[PDB]
Amino acid sequence: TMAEFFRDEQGQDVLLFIDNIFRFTQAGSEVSTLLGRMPSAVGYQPTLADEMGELQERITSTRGRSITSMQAVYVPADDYTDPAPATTFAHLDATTELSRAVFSKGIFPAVDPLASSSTI
Amino acid sequence: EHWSIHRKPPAFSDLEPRTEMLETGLKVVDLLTPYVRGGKIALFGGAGVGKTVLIQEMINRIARNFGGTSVFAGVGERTREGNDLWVELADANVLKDTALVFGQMDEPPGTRMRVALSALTMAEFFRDEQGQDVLLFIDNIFRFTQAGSEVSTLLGRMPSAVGYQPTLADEMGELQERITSTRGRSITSMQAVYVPADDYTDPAPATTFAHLDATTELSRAVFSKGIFPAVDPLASSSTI
Amino acid sequence: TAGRVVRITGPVVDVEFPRGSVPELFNALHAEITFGALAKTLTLEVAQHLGDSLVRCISMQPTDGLVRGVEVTDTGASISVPVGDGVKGHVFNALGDCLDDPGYGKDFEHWSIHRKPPAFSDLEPRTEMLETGLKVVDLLTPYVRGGKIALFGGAGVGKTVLIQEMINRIARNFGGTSVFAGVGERTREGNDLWVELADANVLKDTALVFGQMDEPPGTRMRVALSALTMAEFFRDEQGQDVLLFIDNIFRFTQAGSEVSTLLGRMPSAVGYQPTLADEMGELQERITSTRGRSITSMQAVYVPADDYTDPAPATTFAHLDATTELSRAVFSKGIFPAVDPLASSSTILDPAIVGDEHYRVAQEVIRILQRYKDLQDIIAILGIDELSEEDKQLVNRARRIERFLSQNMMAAEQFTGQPGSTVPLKETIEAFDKLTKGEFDHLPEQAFFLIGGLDDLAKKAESL
Amino acid sequence: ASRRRAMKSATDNADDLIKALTLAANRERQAQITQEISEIVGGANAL
Amino acid sequence: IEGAIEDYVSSFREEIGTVIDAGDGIAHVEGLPSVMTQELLEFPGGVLGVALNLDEHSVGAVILGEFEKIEEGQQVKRTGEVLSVPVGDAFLGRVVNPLGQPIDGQGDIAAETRRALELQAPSVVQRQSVSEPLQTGIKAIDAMTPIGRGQRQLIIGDRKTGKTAVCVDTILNQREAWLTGDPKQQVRCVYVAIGQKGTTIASVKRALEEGGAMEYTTIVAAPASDAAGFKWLAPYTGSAIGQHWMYNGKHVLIVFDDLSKQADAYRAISLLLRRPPGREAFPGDVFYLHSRLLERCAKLSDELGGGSMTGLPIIETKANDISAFIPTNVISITDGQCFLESDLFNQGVRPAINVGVSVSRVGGAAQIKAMKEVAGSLRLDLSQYRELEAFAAFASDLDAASKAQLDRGARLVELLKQPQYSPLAVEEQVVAIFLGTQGHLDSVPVEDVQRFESELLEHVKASHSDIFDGIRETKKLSEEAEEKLVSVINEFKKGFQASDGSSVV
Amino acid sequence: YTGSAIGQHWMYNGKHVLIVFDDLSKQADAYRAISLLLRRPPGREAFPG
Amino acid sequence: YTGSAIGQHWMYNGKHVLIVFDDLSKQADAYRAISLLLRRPPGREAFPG
Ligand SMILES: Nc1ncnc2c1ncn2[C@@H]1O[C@H](COP(=O)(O)OP(=O)(O)OP(=O)(O)O)[C@@H](O)[C@H]1O
Ligand SMILES: Nc1ncnc2c1ncn2[C@@H]1O[C@H](COP(=O)(O)OP(=O)(O)OP(=O)(O)O)[C@@H](O)[C@H]1O
Ligand SMILES: Nc1ncnc2c1ncn2[C@@H]1O[C@H](COP(=O)(O)OP(=O)(O)O)[C@@H](O)[C@H]1O
Ligand SMILES: [Mg+2]
Ligand SMILES: [Mg+2]
Repeated sequence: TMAEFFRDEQGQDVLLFIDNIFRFTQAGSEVSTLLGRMPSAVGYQPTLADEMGELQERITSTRGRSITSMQAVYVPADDYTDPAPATTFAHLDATTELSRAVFSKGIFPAVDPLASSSTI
Repeated sequence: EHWSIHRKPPAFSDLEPRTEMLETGLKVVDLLTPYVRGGKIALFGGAGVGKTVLIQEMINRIARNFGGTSVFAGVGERTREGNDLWVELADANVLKDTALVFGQMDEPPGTRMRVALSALTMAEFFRDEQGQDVLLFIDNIFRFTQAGSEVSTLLGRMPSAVGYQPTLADEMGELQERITSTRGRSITSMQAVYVPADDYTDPAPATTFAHLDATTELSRAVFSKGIFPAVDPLASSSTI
Repeated sequence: TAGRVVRITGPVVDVEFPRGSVPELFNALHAEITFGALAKTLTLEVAQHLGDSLVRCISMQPTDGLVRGVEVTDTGASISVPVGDGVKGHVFNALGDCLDDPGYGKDFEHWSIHRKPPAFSDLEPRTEMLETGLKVVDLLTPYVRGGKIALFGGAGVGKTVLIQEMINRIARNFGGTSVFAGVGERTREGNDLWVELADANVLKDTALVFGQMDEPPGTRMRVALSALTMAEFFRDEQGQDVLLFIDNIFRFTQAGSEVSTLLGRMPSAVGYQPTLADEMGELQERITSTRGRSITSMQAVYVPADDYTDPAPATTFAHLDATTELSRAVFSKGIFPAVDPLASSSTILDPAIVGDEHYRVAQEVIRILQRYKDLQDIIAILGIDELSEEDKQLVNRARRIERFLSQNMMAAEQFTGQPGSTVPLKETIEAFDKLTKGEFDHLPEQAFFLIGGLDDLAKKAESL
Repeated sequence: ASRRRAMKSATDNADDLIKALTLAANRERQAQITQEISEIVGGANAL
Repeated sequence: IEGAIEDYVSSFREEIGTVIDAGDGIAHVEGLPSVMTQELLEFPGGVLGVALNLDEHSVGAVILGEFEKIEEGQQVKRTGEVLSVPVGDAFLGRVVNPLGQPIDGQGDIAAETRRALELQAPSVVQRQSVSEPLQTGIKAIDAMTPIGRGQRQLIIGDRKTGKTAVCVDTILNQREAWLTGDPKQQVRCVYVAIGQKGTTIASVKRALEEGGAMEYTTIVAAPASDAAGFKWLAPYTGSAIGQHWMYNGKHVLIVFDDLSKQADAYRAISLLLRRPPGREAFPGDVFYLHSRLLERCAKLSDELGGGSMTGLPIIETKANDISAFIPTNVISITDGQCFLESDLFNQGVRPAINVGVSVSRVGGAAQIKAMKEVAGSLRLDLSQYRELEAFAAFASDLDAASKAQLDRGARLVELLKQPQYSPLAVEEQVVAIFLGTQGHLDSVPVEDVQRFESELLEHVKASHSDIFDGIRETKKLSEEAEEKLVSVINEFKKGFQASDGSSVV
Repeated sequence: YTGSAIGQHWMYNGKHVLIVFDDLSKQADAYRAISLLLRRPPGREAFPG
Repeated sequence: YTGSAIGQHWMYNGKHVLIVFDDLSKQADAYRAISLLLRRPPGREAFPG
């Protein structure tokens, strides 16, 4: 909200940084368990796509307003099949990935070249 | 005149095994798994293996040299396949000698529970009265098992481990027994069974095998090699 | 006072009582069956308080012909087991009635099967070293006093004979008596075991308790507790150390999971009871030694599908000290203990407890045997002739030590005629110290089979 | 003479891949069984 | 007011109940004040039912036979007591309903005495040890896993192996024993078929009467066309008739076709009865169920007549899996196994019995002295022979003893093969194994050993009969008999030629 | 469904029509969420039958 | 929790306290059992979220 206030009124390009978005989703699951809603696959919320979509689409660059973002996302238990990154894959344009094996090799910028992708 | 769909299984006291060497022209079936008249032979395989072509070639080769009546029933299949089959049979004069019935997938699952029963009713009416050799051909049997699973799920019955409806083997046995040749009448049944994801640990193919004696199955690796018959000789077997 | 049954679902039985006669958890209830052809009495135990003067219970015996409204009475006490000196002369199940005759009665004393572990303050702060008559186990896999040890094997590997030898050796050397508890044991095997024990003249000082599969899981879950109860009675009443035997633990866990899932609870952790560690701890906390008296236990666990990460084996391994393994290639070699020294270990083997020379000798033996096993490939493919002097001499020393490691037991006289002997640890360690140099490489092969000490073996070898 | 040792060492190294892949398959099948039983029970009790 | 309740309870022409709802093979009945568990209820239309679940205001039921006649408003009638089976001795050579009715075209059977299915098993103080030669008619079976009276043996196998043929041959092997006068060798064998196609049952029965063993056998068949009740209750009927015949001192042998179908029916009825499920959607008590049907068999003591029974349960598994729930439970509940791998039957050996995994608990206690002596521990010999083929598949140079051992192992393996529908007596098998162990056939070409031995045994049966008399009267092999056999085999092998062979000393 | 109906209208008129669906799993996910919200019984990994 | 509280009380004084947690997974299992006995729907691997 405050970022949007800076973008709209001031008419200035804005830098944005957010960290560990995954925890957000996790929180929702917990409260769902308390509301009594029917559980879904792997014990997640009955609905999760809509909230992720509305949170992602809220960030949008207008013709007169350019906004650059960069989000760090967590992966649980070193598994890529979970829905948490699976849904996030559809809302991204420039993506880089890390691996445990490459880090174990020794090089610190453990970025997989075969898995990283871009659209520009 | 009209007959009830539901019937009663024939008496056990009038059962006798049937042995006969009926021969076709194809090498694999002639040598590996010879067929038997009056018995059951089924086909197996996953998606897109080419069994429909095989059954079409089989019916084309056999119906010409046959003087009996044939009844074809399609539990689940695309409209295009049925229309093409109807056109092909119209292209020849054998269409008058047969009877056709089928149901499509777009219909609710309720209509997919009785088409096989209607075909069996027609077959038994022909066999018991006319006393003539008849041909009963079934495209598939997995579809009605699926529709039963979904209708049972909707009925509120507790499912089993795999998700199949309980007492599915009871329905299997009730359906399979209706095809039976007595001491005086002979009937031949052709069917092909679809397996899900080509997984043979699924209890449904295993329980549908128990009603079979002479079987021929298909594999995907030999198809990927380039061979069109795609018949696996190591696992295929007969009883004669 | 009297109570009436409400609903019956298999072995689960629901009962209703008047307001002022609600029982407490883990009590006993008696009922009768009217039908003549299936005349019987039923015993039930209280496990839940559903409320509104309603109690859910589990039948101890198979149910059939039960009629609604039948009156039920309360014992007023938990499960009672008989204790006294007249025990260990016969066999009987968890219910306590002797199978051979109902002659034994309520003359003996009666104790509740439910107890509590001893306090923390009076726990023994220091462990003790338990010595046996077999040299291989003392040298390689030392036994801890009051601990728990596992045994792996099958049929035809001489484990039953070893069990009998241990029973009689502990009976004769240090006194005391040992009780046997069979859970999930086949009836024919139980009868054969009884016949063998009777023919060995050691059945006099052993108490046999059996658990039949045909019984509902209640017996399968209470037989072990009853055996432990009577063992503790003997230990605290006579002052004699006792040895406790358990055939399997896997069936106990299966029975626990069964009785859990029958009560309509929620499954978890690969179809297992959620608090299995609680039952395991309650069972295993009453085996530790205290007050100068020791209670050693022997178990044989079964691994399902050759998996070691399964939760039940993982929980079982949390209370283990030593493991023993048996094979058939060692049997094909032709030695008595039939144990592989390389596949077994002990958690008390430390240089500061068993002496530095013992550890050095053990390391030397393990190294020699490992080198022999590694060079078996070259022995099979090319032989010993191509091997140099060092290789051939180490191979000869290894095979001689392997032949020497066998020791004659006592009951082996049933097929040989020679009773075994017990050797002190000092003599064995000094003999292994002198054999470390392999000075007896000139001895013939037949002379290396042990019968006892070293002087008698030397005399026999000189008598060949 | 140099040729023989290559095949010997090849066998020696080939054993461990068998061991490791068998372990991985065991873990995978155990996980699938436990997850399917968990999900079927979760579906059952909620109604 | 409590006196009013007491008088009302104590007040209780025939008792009548009312059906409230029905569907999917079960129904709900209320109004019955006092009933016993597993009562055999009666329905107005003639169909039968059993009571399994009891409630404060309802009684569960399971309908065995026809189900469509059930509707709301019908009146049930409490009848008799716990259901029983009428057992007798006229059941031989007939096929009966698992309920005890003559489904076959033959006329109605007589009745001797009614026995309730639910009975207590013999205790531990009424059993003896096992020592008796139950033959099998197959060389490898009694050559590796001996079978004795009172011993339960399991046969587990994959798809399409041939277990049915083995069971049929074992059943029909006792013709000579039946021909004997006294009933000491006489055994009354019975067969139980669960969930098999009627044509298969007819073919099996036809094979039985072609063998000529119809006199001393009966069949209890429950085809797939029946409901779950018959599939659940047939094995108990078979066990009841078997134990009744045993109680009089007659030796009987029970064979079960399958147990998976019974477990499936039990799971179906339990889930339809709305009972808590567990692992693999299986009820908790299923394991206990097996313990109630397989633990009946045991050797008896002489004080009770010394009766005997033997059971051969059959288990099928898919894709060569052993770690499944039911196979593990049944393996743990019994002793002795016979693995049937599909690969061995795929080519070569027809019996296709695995060697490195098969084991018998009783072992030598069930072995006749002569063939125990002649056995010579060829198990280890075959084990090392396999371990040596695993090495020397591409070998050109070997040790002389290694080559000789490999050749002997190959000859013995090629000898162990045996076709179907070919039962053999003990004497010819003992002669054959003596021939194999001594190495007299080592010079016979490996491609034609089997047929060769054939002629010899025929010639052995033709020109000589004293050896068989001796081996049947003393059950032991003598030195003079061995010398005569050596001379006979030498003179026979002197004049034999299959394909460019050579006669050697 | 809207796209299909729009296509069918020209289909009945005799004009050739081509249809492309961007994705199909999203529809299944939405239907599953709706069914789970409406207290319908679930199925194989929580999908309606 | 009691260990944490007794640590924090001395933390107020501003001194150095060392704390040992020799076992954690056992507490997780205890909480899992408590939750399941409270009929709360289990999450991944029977552990609540
Ligand atoms: N002899 C052949 N020569 C060439 N193509 C063949 C031959 N046999 C089969 N095919 C090909 O196989 C396909 C036939 O599909 P078919 O309907 O028979 O498969 P199916 O196994 O019944 O699968 P599904 O039920 O999934 O459609 C076609 O692509 C056809 O070209
Ligand atoms: N010794 C043998 N030599 C050659 N063929 C044999 C032999 N024994 C059995 N067979 C053949 O193997 C098959 C065995 O059929 P059978 O019905 O007994 O199978 P099964 O493995 O017991 O399984 P199922 O009960 O499912 O049919 C038959 O085709 C039979 O001819
Ligand atoms: N070291 C040995 N030397 C000779 N015979 C042995 C030895 N160990 C075991 N046996 C024999 O093996 C048989 C089986 O013994 P055991 O394994 O204790 O019983 P089970 O086979 O029932 O487990 C015994 O009869 C015994 O004679
Ligand atoms: Mg096709
Ligand atoms: Mg068969």
